[PDB]
Amino acid sequence: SPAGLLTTPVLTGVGNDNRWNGQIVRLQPVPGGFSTCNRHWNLNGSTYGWSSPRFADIDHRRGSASYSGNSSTNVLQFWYANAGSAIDNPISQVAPDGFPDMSFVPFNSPNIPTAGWVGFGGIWNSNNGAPAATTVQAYELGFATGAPNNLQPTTNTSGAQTVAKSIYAVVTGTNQNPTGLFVMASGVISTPNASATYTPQPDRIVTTPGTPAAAPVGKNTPIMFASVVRRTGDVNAAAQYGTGSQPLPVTIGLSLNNYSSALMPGQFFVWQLTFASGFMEIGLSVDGYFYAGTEASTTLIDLTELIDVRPVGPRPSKSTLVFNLGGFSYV
Amino acid sequence: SPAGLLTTPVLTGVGNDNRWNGQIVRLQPVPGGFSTCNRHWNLNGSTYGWSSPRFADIDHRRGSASYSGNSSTNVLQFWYANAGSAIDNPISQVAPDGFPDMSFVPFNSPNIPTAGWVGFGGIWNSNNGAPAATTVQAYELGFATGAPNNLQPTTNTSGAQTVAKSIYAVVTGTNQNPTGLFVMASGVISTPNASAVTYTPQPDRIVTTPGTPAAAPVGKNTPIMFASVVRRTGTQYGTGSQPLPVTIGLSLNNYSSALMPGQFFVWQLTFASGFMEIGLSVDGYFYAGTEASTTLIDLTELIDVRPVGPRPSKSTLVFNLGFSYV
Repeated sequence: SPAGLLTTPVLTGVGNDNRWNGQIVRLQPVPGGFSTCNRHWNLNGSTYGWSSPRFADIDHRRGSASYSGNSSTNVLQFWYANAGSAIDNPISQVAPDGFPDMSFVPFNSPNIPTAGWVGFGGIWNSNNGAPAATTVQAYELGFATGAPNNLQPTTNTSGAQTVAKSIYAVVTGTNQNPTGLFVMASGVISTPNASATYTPQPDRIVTTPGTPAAAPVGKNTPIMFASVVRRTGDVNAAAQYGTGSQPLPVTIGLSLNNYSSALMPGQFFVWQLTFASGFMEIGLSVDGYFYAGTEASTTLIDLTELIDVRPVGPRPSKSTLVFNLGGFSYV
Repeated sequence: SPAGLLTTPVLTGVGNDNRWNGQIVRLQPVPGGFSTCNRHWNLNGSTYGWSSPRFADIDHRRGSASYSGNSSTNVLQFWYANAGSAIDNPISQVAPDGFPDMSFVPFNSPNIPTAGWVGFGGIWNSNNGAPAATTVQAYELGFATGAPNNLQPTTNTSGAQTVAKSIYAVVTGTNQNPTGLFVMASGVISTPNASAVTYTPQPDRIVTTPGTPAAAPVGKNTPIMFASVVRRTGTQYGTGSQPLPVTIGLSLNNYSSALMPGQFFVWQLTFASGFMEIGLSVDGYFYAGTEASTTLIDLTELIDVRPVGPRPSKSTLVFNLGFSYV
């Protein structure tokens, strides 16, 4: 049984989302529907993605480094490799383990990309003991086509390129080819302007061709888990949610065991979330997507008042998940 | 039952160690014994540590940054805070969530510290929408005393300082107080030419609170660490007290009823050739019946894990083990 997968701590600070590695604080309904495969597991113990269920490092040993500058000094470093070139990755060759499943957002100095996934790391050659010191910086990472000359964002893995561009200047850029990329897997959100939205929007998510999509069933609507993720802006400048398909502990549990016997298609495994006032049910589909009986609502659900989580059991997907939330109570 | 906590995938691919977030490939016995509290959970659903059961970004906003040297550029950036100053951390104020439980290894440019814990990040001022860009670099993070003038390693939290120093030069150093440290939780091992450390951290390098329970031999049973392959800068192994999935499971539920002190929950690990028993204490430490042997057990040929149930800690855990395709 998958009942163990979700317990109160998972939604009360133990749990981090599977995309940004930020602490989960809210549930975000997605009536429009969405698709996710990276670091996302199904009840069949499988992923259509390219990443293990952890946030370690993103490494690719065979990429091409370039920069566009009149001068070598103070340029934005660029690196890219073709999707499907990550031969060192056991899970999939589409991209290096932990590479973010978001479409690349193109930008030029002195601007920073809106709603970009950003990580810390740099250019590292396989033959070298250390990364090129001059290149270590915050980098936006994304999927794109047309690198390096005509970058375009893409949400389809096939024919894509895995690209990285520093959002802040590196003291000296490099043109080395081939050369490696090393970036930490836990990301921050780059925004020039204070937005309030959530990232990524469904249109930004990159998936493989076979990836199953999440769509509303009756009054039940797919949800993403909203996390607190640090935001990075204009340098030298005085100073919101990140969303993931699954809580990481759930993702890890699904990876560990095959749950085919427990659930059948047309069924959701259900848990009840109890708040100081009221309660709601959320359901997990066979494809690993979570649902709430929120219908058309896009309002974020605050987890601050969450008191308890307990299993309900397998239930028909067609049956409306309970949504009975009444402010704030000390109870 | 805690039987569910350990399954074959945890030790054969999926499992990542709780210290480095590397992929677990082996079991390393520690005859001398050791202690660990950070990102370590017991069967009472508790930690003596300062970290959540995940690799949370290391964020401390009230630290002091400075650098030492001839000029403001190509200098090693330094940041420090007193242990017990992590007020924003709900778990403990000892250190920021995800700060490594390793004693700081002092070093001078152009050298990289031997067996240092290294993470990527930079100085970030709270009033600023971005980090000080000149400072993003790889940093050694550790517990020390004497900051910033006379750094010395320490394995005790009391009177300690949580410290960071870049192992490679920063474009331009910064002097600010207070200012934040922002470093990713997953770490890389710093290895200098020569030195040749077999695995890190060694027991004498681990930082713990005064209240942390020690892991010591019980009969022929010896406490073990989980060995993982960790990216290195400068075959070297990174070790953690627990597989993270186990740490997460322990955090999720209270297993106090399940086991009694002086008892181990036991599983049998079946290998292509031979088998062995592994036990988990109430303190959350893992044991093998290796006695004084220090052989790295290769989990590559592990084929199955099955629960045995509670057994007295004193009773010997069975140990019955070239290269085989099979």
